[PDB]
Amino acid sequence: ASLNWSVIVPALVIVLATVVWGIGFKDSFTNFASSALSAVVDNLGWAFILFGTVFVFFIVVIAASKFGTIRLGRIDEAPEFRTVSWISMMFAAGEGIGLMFYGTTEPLTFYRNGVPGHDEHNVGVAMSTTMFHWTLHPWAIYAIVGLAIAYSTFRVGRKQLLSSAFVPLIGEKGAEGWLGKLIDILAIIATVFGTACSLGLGALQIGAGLSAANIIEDPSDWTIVGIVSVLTLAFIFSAISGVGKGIQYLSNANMVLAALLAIFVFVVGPTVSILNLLPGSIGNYLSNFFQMAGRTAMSADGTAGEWLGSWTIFYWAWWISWSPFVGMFLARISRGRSIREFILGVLLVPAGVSTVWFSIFGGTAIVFEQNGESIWGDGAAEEQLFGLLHALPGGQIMGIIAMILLGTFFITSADSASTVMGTMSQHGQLEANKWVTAAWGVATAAIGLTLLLSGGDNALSNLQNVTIVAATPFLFVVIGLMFALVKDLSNDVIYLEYRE
Amino acid sequence: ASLNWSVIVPALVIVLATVVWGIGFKDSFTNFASSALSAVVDNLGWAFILFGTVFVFFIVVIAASKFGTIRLGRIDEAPEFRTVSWISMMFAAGEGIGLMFYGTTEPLTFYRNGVPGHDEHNVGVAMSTTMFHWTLHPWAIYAIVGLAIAYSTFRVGRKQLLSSAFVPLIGEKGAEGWLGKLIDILAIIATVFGTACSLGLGALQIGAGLSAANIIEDPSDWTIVGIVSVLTLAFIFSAISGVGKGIQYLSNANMVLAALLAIFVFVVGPTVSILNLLPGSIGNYLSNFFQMAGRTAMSADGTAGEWLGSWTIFYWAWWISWSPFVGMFLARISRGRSIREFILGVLLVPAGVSTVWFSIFGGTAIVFEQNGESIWGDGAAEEQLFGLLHALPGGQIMGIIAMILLGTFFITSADSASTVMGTMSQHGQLEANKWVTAAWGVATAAIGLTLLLSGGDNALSNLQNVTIVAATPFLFVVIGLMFALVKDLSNDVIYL
Amino acid sequence: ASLNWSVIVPALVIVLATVVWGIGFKDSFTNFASSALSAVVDNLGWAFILFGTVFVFFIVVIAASKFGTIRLGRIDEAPEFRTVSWISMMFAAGEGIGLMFYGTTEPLTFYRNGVPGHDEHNVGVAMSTTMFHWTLHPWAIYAIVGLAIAYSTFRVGRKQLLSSAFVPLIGEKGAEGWLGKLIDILAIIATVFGTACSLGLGALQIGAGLSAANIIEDPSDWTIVGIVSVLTLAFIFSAISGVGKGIQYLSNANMVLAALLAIFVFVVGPTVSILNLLPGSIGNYLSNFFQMAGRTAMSADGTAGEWLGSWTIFYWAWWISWSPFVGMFLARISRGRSIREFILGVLLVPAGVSTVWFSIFGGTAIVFEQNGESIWGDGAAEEQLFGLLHALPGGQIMGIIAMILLGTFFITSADSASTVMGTMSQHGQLEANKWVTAAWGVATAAIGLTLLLSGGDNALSNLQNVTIVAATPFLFVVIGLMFALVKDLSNDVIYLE
Ligand SMILES: CCCCCCCCCCCCCCCCCC(=O)O[C@@H](COC(=O)CCCCCCCCCCCCCCC)COP(=O)(O)OC[C@H](O)CO
Ligand SMILES: CCCCCCCCCCCCCCCCCC(=O)O[C@@H](COC(=O)CCCCCCCCCCCCCCC)COP(=O)(O)OC[C@H](O)CO
Ligand SMILES: CCCCCCCCCCCCCCCCCC(=O)O[C@@H](COC(=O)CCCCCCCCCCCCCCC)COP(=O)(O)OC[C@H](O)CO
Ligand SMILES: CCCCCCCCCCCCO[C@@H]1O[C@H](CO)[C@@H](O[C@H]2O[C@H](CO)[C@@H](O)[C@H](O)[C@H]2O)[C@H](O)[C@H]1O
Repeated sequence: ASLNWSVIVPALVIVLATVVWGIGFKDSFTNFASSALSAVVDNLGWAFILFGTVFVFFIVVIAASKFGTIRLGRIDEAPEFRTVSWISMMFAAGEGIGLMFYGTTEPLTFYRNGVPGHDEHNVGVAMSTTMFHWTLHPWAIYAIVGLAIAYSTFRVGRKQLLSSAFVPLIGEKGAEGWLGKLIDILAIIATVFGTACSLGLGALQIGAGLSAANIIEDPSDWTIVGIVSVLTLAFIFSAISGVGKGIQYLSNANMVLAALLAIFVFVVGPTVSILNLLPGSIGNYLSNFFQMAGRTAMSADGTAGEWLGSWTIFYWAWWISWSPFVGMFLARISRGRSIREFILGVLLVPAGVSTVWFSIFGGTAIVFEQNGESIWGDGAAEEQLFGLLHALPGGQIMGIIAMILLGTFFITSADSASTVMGTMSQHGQLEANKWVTAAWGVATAAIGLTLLLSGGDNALSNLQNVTIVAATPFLFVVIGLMFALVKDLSNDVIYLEYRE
Repeated sequence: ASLNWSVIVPALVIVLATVVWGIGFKDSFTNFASSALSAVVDNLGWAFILFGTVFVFFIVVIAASKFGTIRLGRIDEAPEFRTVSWISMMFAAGEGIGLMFYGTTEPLTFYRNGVPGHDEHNVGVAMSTTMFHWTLHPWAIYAIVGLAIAYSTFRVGRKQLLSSAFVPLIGEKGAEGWLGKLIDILAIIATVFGTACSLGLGALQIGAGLSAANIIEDPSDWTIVGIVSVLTLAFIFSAISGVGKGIQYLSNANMVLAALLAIFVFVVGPTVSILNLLPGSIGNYLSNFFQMAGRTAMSADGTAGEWLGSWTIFYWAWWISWSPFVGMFLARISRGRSIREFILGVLLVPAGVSTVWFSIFGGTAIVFEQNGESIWGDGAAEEQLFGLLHALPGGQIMGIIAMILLGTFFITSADSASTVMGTMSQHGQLEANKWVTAAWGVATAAIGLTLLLSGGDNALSNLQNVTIVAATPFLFVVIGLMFALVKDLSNDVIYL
Repeated sequence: ASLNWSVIVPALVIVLATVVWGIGFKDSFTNFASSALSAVVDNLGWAFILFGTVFVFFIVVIAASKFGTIRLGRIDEAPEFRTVSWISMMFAAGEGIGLMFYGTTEPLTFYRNGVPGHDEHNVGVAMSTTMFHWTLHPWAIYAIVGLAIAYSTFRVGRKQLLSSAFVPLIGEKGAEGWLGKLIDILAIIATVFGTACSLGLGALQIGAGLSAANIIEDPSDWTIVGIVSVLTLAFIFSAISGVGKGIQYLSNANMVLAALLAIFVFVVGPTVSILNLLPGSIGNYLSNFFQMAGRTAMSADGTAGEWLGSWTIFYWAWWISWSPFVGMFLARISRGRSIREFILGVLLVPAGVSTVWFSIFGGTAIVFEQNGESIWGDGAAEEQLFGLLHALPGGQIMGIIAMILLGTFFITSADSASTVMGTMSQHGQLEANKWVTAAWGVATAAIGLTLLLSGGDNALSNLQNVTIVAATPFLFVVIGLMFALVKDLSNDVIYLE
């Protein structure tokens, strides 16, 4: 039960500096994030865009190559979980607060405003651009990290860490040396800022959903939502035990409430129009896939840079930062799975759920816009969902259910991430200290709250700007994780049985 | 060997008492078809569009998988036909009447009017859209149904029926039970209306051809009756005379006459422009494939719904209703082949023939539009081919040949389909009774004539409306045929 | 190996006839080239466009098939060049002069004027259209011709000749008869005119560079003669002297000066914008690949014919002319490599260089257009690189390096191609006589000069018209080489490789 204090102190110190900086110096912190956002988006936006699509190609090649047959674990090892059970668990890997936050807003803004290189009121571009940010690019990054940890821990028996995946390139001297520790420090920092963004989005949307109950104010979002969801629920469940019996119950509530919320909009909404957006979004996603993969700051005659920072480069930075958690989560539930089957399940099942989600919620909002009724309202992204729900019969009750669903994603997402952060701080130990897991949840919630407070009126922008800067160092870890992964697969397994 | 009357009577009652009484109540029939068409297109257009493209993906994955090495028959068994006879045998089946009917109009109307999401006068979109409805989506449906029948009756030795292909899902108890009969009844009803649509188009075009040749005035309802009555009688005489040499004489004449017509327009039309369209049709088809596959009733800002019901959803329903006949036809001529070579041949050979055919007739009509000439006339879809032909030297002679070519496709299509329905009503008997074969052909021509007579001015609209309604029940059989086929393929003798 | 006078003469008099016709009768030569260009583009433009993309599919389908594992050489053979070295030699047999000439002009032209079916000021279309003409279509032709030559020479032990690759179709007797001689004659003629075009572009740009550097008042007709005479003489000295140290030293300078030029523009130019165009050009290339593959004279409502004849049908003809040389060059350095390794290396490595090259020079030129500057100037295609350089600090000294780089490309392009021509006029001898190698290089320079002199104010247009006519016969040799390569490879799987 040793603690990697050399990995805790660096990653921890950076968090407190961000929390201290964003509270007493909101102006200075806001300026730096805006300034740093500009430097990263200009000088490295190509790197996010270029390597975003390299990940999709790289993981498809790996699945279709000889490496697909490799089995994550002992040869002829039965998977620990059934296929249907394994499929049902990836839903806990999904981004339930981002899907709820951007379920209506994203396809609606693309429809209302258009995207660079396209005109307004284009349904296919609206749905295809949303599927770009949510289906394959996010889950190619998670597959790469999940595959690297799965192979290292199961097929090679190495420590469950991000640095253990780099043993092929830097060996054990680097993995336990300065470079290995740096890779593990950047993984914790990325997870804190990747998770903090979702917690901040959820707190923002719950605050908008409470408009029916109370008027919104800074303290309502600041203390009430933040402290209540982080304290009464996250700490208590974690402190009581590693498996508090609440996270398993709440993980069920996330599945049940999400399905009921989708079914209510699907049934009570424009059912036929939603079913039209199923093949419409998949077809237009595949048609425009490379047209959006090649959209850079020089697209639209050079005017695409501002849009990309808000939408595409933010999502790429967000996915890159969530990779250490989602990679660890997918690795755990995929022992004994083949590489080809692991990639196919991870790539396609989450893509199918995101497609259906945005068709129901994105399609319903677009249908309203077409008919004249606009749920746009003022335009804030945190109240588009509750505008959509209030526009259907029974919306008041389901609007309350959406608030409860967000609350259970806040606790579930914090507990799932804090568990991985504890593993990285205990030399890859599967069962981590209750206090260590609690502390990482507090820090992540403190970061997500500080981003909201510092931003003020532009709370969402400060949330997005900080995530891009925090995910930049780990973009190069994922790139080097592709080279390490090929060396690992090519070195051990091939020579094991057939070649030698 | 005996007749399955539990399948004939349910199918005959729907064909006889329900539809063929569209001559007694035309106003009532048209309203139902219009109302039923709106219900299907609105509430189930997504299903046709979504699963039309899944068939293409599913069939490509089957060939690319380890299943492609399975032989359709006994292991290490050679194909019965040569790869040249086999490939030329695919030139039977086929639309034939649909290619002549829509050979000129479909690419021309898309050029004149455009398509949802695109502006008019786009040659790439006009030709890519035509290739969408005729090359891969139709022949992925046929390959699935043909592959399921070929696998069940050749490798596994089951009966040659649609229901026998569902034994993996429903078991032998189901295949002989209520569900097995329902699948066979739906297969017959789909084939009757899928073929009745082709016969209706063939009779409409022959009526337009006769007026264009000045033999008759504008064709009336009685003239259409004579065409269908005369052609069906010629079909009966061949069938009831026994095993006749006439049908193969007509099947060969279809190849020569169809090729003679395509060569004439190619050599006499804008050869260079037609040739330019061969890369243009194929390149733009692959460019827009998924853009067209993602076109739904709420594309073009909720404006593609009317267009889809007339053009895309009609074809998908038309192909799904054709699948039982073309599936059985492909199974017979593909014994001993591998799944990979069967799929690739079925997918690509018709894709190349359709691409070349529409380039000669779609391209020639579009070239006239650009130059200043125009074969649109009054906009009727049945008179465009003869407008194209009469616009070229020697057009009068070749216009007659087009009518002759349509007449032979009528008998060839009625007989080829009536043979499959006879097999479905005789527990999979290949050598079906000649009397049952003639009965199914008469009903098909009676249904086609009813759709034309009922529609009146909007004769085409009534053909397309009823076809979409008839094919909707069989859309879910083909969806289930994918699950049945995969289970069957997985549980092969080589591996369980 | 005795000289093949039955092949030299038919290919020589056609070369000699072009020189006399194009020098003493400039007016008649240009009229025939324009008339013949229209006939070829109108009646066979479909064939160039159809089969340009069939080559890409064919070569990809061969690498991914069971043939991908076949080794180019005796079984269990190892390549004599490391993968790093083998990749380095790929840069030789690249255009060099073509990249230098069209590095700035092509992407800038499409951005400013647009392409059929698209509007102006489209960076994605401008960059993808340039990638269409330089990345996969050219190198799918070179991989087909190089693979066919490599397989028949190493795996089968035939002669290092193009007609030897048709033995599966026309038998051993056929390769020695008229049909085999015809393929050899066409292969030489195609190489001479494909090489003359690159040399003609090189002398056209050098004359522009001299004027841009104020060394000379203007590039008169005699100025172009002086450039070609000086550079062709230097090529002769290297071949006659027998000292290969000179050429290998020049070949290294090409990589050093080319990389130096590219890095200078990358660093002093808009670096961030250049980096944006890397994913932007690759992504928009894969998006539009089939839209551009389907572009014919019937596109844009029947208005793309003139554009295609100038841009796409010229490049397809130009690559078909370069095929015999790049085919032999690739085969020589690709011994012991599997089919899959050869196809992947040949397709992807040169595609990577071209994407970077046009992003640096095309992207810099486009960025100047956006900001209000414009290196377009008079619109002359041979002065756009030097307009781009003089717009950057230190571009006057770097303008000289661009000219010296053009000259070294001129010397090595002539020597590299004439070596292949000498080989294929001496029964496939690996090292033919230096005198015969020098004779073919001089003949190549004479046509390049003749096309430039005959064209006059339309020198560039004359080069393209003649290149399209010369490559038309060879378009069918490459088409049939696909049917001969599959037949030859299949006989190996019977051998089981
Ligand atoms: C939740 C909403 C719906 C989601 C829908 C997605 C469903 C995905 C579920 C995937 C399950 C896990 C993946 C299982 C793959 C198995 C890998 C494997 O082992 O190879 C097999 C599978 O290989 C394949 O052929 C892959 C299937 C084709 C995949 C093509 C998918 C195309 C879809 C892309 C659409 C575009 C995506 C858009 C995203 C928005 C080969 O089978 P075999 O019979 O040889 O196996 C051996 C046998 O048992 C003897 O021992
Ligand atoms: C054919 C027009 C229909 C277009 C509509 C359908 C869209 C698909 C078009 C592209 C499909 C290519 C099919 C052939 C290649 C894949 C099949 C394979 O893997 O094995 C091939 C193995 O063959 C090879 O080794 C070479 C591969 C051929 C690669 C494709 C050829 C070109 C296809 C289209 C070119 C597009 C040109 C216009 C540009 C837009 C067998 O094909 P084949 O050689 O029998 O087909 C051609 C026949 O021989 C003609 O004589
Ligand atoms: C910035 C500096 C300026 C200059 C730029 C330099 C550009 C260099 C770019 C380098 C490109 C990499 C290509 C190198 C390939 C050499 C090795 C090779 O031939 O491929 C290997 C193999 O590599 C692979 O496996 C590649 C498989 C994936 C194919 C690549 C897919 C992406 C291609 C995208 C290109 C799209 C077109 C864009 C063109 C503009 C060989 O091994 P093998 O074929 O025996 O392996 C067998 C294996 O089972 C299957 O091949
Ligand atoms: C009007 C234009 C004409 C149409 C356009 C041209 C399209 C040509 C399509 C022909 C494709 C035929 O399909 C081709 O069949 C052969 C055998 O017959 C298959 O053959 C291959 O796979 C099968 C099974 O794995 C094996 O039996 C065989 O040994 C192997 O070579 C190919 O996998 C397939 O590519």
